[PDB]
Amino acid sequence: SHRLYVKGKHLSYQRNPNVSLIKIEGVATPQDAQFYLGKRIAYVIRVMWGKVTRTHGNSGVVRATFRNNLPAKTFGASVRIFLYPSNI
Amino acid sequence: NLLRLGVNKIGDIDSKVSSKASYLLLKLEQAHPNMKSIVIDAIVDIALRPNADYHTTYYSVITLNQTILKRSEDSVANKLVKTYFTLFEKFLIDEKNSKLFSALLTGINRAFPFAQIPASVYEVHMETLFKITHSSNFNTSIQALVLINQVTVKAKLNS
Amino acid sequence: QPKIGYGSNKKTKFLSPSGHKTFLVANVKDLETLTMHTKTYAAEIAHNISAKNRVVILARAKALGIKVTNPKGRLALE
Amino acid sequence: VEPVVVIDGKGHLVGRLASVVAKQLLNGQKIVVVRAEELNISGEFFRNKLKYHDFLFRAPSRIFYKALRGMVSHKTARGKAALERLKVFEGIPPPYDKKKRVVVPQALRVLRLKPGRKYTTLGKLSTSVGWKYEDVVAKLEAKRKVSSAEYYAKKRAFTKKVASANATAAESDVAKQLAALGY
RNA sequence: CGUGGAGGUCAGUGACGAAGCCUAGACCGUAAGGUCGGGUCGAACGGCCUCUAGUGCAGAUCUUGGUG
RNA sequence: GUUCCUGCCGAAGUAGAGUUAAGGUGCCGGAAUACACGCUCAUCAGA
RNA sequence: AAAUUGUUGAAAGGGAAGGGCAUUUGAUCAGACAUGGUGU
Ligand SMILES: [Mg+2]
Ligand SMILES: [Mg+2]
Ligand SMILES: [Mg+2]
Ligand SMILES: [Mg+2]
Ligand SMILES: [Mg+2]
Ligand SMILES: [Mg+2]
Repeated sequence: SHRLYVKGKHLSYQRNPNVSLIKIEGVATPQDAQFYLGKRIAYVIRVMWGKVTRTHGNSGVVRATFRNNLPAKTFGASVRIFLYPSNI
Repeated sequence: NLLRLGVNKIGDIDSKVSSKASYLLLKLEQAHPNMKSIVIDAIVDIALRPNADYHTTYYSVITLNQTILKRSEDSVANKLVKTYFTLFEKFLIDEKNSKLFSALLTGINRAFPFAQIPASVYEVHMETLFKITHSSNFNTSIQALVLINQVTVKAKLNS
Repeated sequence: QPKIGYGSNKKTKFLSPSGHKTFLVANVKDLETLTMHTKTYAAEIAHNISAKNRVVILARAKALGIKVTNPKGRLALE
Repeated sequence: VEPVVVIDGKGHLVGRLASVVAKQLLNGQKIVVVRAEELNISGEFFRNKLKYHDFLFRAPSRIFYKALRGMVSHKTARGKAALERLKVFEGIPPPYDKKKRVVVPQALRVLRLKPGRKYTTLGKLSTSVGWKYEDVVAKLEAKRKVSSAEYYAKKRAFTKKVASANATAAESDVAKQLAALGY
């Protein structure tokens, strides 16, 4: 294995196509999600890059902003969240 | 009564309704071959009416043409050939006429096999068939020539 | 729904994506009014100009170094 | 957490199970439903009967499919995709008969419906509305239960073997030294 | 913003194609719209300053022709 | 009957970020199928 | 002259023609730094 990231699901838009809601595995609380803020998101061949902005709700869903908005057909699509830029 | 209503809608004002009725009648014949004679009789009952109207008889002749015949249905074929000739004499006695004659010739060509009619019946119309061969619509002349060839072969005329 | 809040910024208003304000031109004399304002303005030949005049306007515009918004119009299609 | 999740239909409510499954499908998870004939609905038998009628597909699986499609925006591209992700079956057809099947606690009738409140079994409703296959499925289910009893005996033997193996690993040193040191 | 009327003006535009109409094309304006390209059109007309007229729809009684 | 588009004054606006009222947190739909009490399932249950 | 009707020809389709959505496979078009200077 060579995985240095966690593959997460893209849920939906903020309801605003600019903001996207990302569900990340093993994150039940906003406190757990606070770690992932600022990390780079990559939807994968072509790749679109973005970043995690802030938490969303009590379930651990987070907000995300990409350089170009997702096409809205990727709700439930697999998305990667890397560890850099690390704050630890 | 259901068949009466359905075949009555052949003479509907709207061409779409007439086409739908013709399609459904042909489907009904295929589903139940045994009612083919009854359906043909019902269609004949409208096409030969004094107030038939060109639309109704035209679609009825189309429906009769698109019927299927088997080598044991001589009575049905003998019905159809006589019906076509009666209609042909009815309307002969132009562009609208050309299409109806095209369809009637198609029907007579379709039913001339399977039809055990004396050759003398066709001989009455033979000259008339030649009158079609020089007609304005060549599509009628093709079928007229087909009928002429079939009658000449079976009757063994000089040709 | 249209309303004033949608109004565009003045510095960017009336600007093509090339960055040149479009100015209608009828003849060579009107072209020459845009001699130095090549950065700010680009010429646009009028619809009613004949083909013989358009080539002259294009030649003079190239000499002056003024961008034409619609060249190859009525000399080529689309 | 798995590529595919097999959910048993027994003892579940159509609305809650359908909502949960629809939510999972919209997130991309693939789910297949089996043994939907024995699904449950709250209320009395007549009321569900007339509800399915004033709708009037007779099979229980199709009723569940309608209930789930009511959640998803099927007319959109996304809703259609969620719908092909789904699978529904009456009884367990192959190959899922050889795979263990999870339970959704949120839709369980035992945990949700209060004792002494009338409910309705979807199989009886489907048979009453004109689904003439409840009989064949029952015999297949009985055969499946016999096979499952055999599998349970095999699993008990496997658990005994696992206990013996765990005992064997206990008298090895390296694990004991590792646990004391860390982890 | 758009529609005509008149005066003045652009040494305006025009068979190397004027006016009119269309244009799920490009640019501009928040918008009414404007400019260009193309199509259509086939002989003249437009821009601009002034004064003067002057912006698109709804529905009813029904009427007429025509078709059942 | 209505009265091209935009703006303005007045009885009795556009975009980004954050906060918040009214509301809401089963899914469509963004939010706890969270907690804690008292109740009620009625042939008029109750939205 | 419109509006309307009929014959003939071409094409698509199915009992209606018909659309929207998804996937599939393809075909075809546009896609600068003409980067200012120095060095062997
Ligand atoms: Mg033009
Ligand atoms: Mg004037
Ligand atoms: Mg126009
Ligand atoms: Mg714009
Ligand atoms: Mg604001
Ligand atoms: Mg063909």
